[PDB]
Amino acid sequence: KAKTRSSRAGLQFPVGRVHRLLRKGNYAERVGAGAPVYLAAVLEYLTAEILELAGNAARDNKKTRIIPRHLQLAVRNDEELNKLLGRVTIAQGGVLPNIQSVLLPK
Amino acid sequence: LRDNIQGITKPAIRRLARRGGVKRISGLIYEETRGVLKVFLENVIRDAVTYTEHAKRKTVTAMDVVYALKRQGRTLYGFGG
Amino acid sequence: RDNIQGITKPAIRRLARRGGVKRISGLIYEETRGVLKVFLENVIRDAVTYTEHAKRKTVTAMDVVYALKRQGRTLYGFGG
Amino acid sequence: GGVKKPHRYRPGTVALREIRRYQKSTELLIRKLPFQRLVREIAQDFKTDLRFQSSAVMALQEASEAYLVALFEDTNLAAIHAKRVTIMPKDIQLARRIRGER
Amino acid sequence: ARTKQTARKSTGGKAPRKQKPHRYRPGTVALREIRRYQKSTELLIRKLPFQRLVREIAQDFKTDLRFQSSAVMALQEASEAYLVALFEDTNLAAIHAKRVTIMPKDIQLARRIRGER
Amino acid sequence: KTRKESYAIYVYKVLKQVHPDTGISSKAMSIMNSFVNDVFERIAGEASRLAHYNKRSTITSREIQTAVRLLLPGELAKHAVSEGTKAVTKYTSAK
Amino acid sequence: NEDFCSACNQSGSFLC
Ligand SMILES: [Zn+2]
Repeated sequence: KAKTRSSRAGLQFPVGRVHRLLRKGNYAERVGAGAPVYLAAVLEYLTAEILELAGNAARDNKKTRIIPRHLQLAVRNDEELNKLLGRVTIAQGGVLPNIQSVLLPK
Repeated sequence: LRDNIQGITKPAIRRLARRGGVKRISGLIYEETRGVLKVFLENVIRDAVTYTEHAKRKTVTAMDVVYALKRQGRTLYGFGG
Repeated sequence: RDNIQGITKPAIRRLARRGGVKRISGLIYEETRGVLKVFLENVIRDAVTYTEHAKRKTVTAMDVVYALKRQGRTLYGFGG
Repeated sequence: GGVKKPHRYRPGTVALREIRRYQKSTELLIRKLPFQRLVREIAQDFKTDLRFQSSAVMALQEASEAYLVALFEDTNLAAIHAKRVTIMPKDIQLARRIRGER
Repeated sequence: ARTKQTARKSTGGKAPRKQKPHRYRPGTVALREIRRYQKSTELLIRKLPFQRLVREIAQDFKTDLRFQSSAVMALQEASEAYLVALFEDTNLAAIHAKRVTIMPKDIQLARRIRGER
Repeated sequence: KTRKESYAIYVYKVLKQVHPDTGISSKAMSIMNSFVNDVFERIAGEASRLAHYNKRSTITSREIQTAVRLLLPGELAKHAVSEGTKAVTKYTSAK
Repeated sequence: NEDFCSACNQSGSFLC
């Protein structure tokens, strides 16, 4: 009976693949055991906050499935992602529904 | 094919700018926004054809496209990492 | 704190003068000091984070240009 | 006596209405075939007779739209900067200048 | 009846207690000194105030942080470089709106379009 | 060979952990896969850099932290450090 | 309301 490293770490992201990536990535001469565990831990978090904000967007747009418009609303409404990923354009996102105040009718 | 830059009807440039939230459009914009494109696509396509021929490939790959966008600071998502 | 007003109004004019600016509003100075501090805490947050990585308790010009490197800008003659 | 007048939305009403409609659309604007050709003529002097994958064009167009729309909000800001609602060629020249590519 | 206290002193007398000359036109000298601060190479923020700035502003991130002498000089230079680029961008966004004088709103737009607001 | 390698089922399971009622389309899922790949490369690269600056030779969990705190903006950071530290704590507790 | 008296131009407790 062989258990996975993710269940040892209590994560759903896999330590094995990301260790195989960190190694083939040649980031350093030796990679330790805890570095892929910590790496998978942070990636699942940032995959989660983004997915939970996308789920809030889907609820507000009253949809039962995530569409990249929900992803765009998730990344653009959060200002912290807006300088994490304001460098980033995503597929089929559109823009925020913003109108400058001087363009409004009097 | 030649001078297909006109293929983007002003109707389109405006739809984009409309997407941008502007109200009025000047008349001599259309040559210039299109210009922001001829120069932008030429350097993008230069980086893309550089990766194309360097990777022994004779087909320009969408991979090579998002790869070149990753380099120049105008990266794109949804087409592989 | 006390040194944020230490970046004086003629000095801001000297930066503007080095910057080719002829006329300067009176409200430039304090919010320009604010733009300076937001830039400073960003750069020194990166530089100090590099510093306690090294098991160190002083920051170095090397760590500064290193933070600048992360932020994107590079400085010469200060190490690196 | 009473002569008719047509029902015409006023200058700006139709504008802002299609603004709200287009800022909810994610669909690409520049049409596909017109754009695809935009590329095949640019990729001539670099090298002749290229082939392109069935994704590269889509990636390069939607990418161009993203670049152009992002240029267009700060173009709008530059037009509002001079207390105007009309954008001008100087606005995007300044935009590209301050991004650092003019 | 609204009242307020300003003396801020419960008792008075706290001190006595046991506990023909040439004038260049408005604008004339400025271009002479644009050139002076441009041909010059010194650092335009006084080192002692800026040193004290970096000390007072770095203390909140990490306690007892020492700076190499060259480290603050790299900061001094980087900040002046940052501000002269931002002020060229300022002068450009100011000359845009049919103006010579700048106003903060120039530089909030200059920062907004560069993508840090 | 034929095998192409991506974070499909993993992001699906963490989605079910967050929302066990919500779907996904394939191209949004490619958005997620390219996004986690990109943030992985940023965090791993910075780490590699930190190490080479400190004359070290190995990517300790420490570097990934100095990194996560160096790259991700603050709000995401402290929470990422918290979850990564409790994750590696769980890893060493379960050996 | 000001921080000085309008009659004697001195600080103190004021009726506003
Ligand atoms: Zn009185």
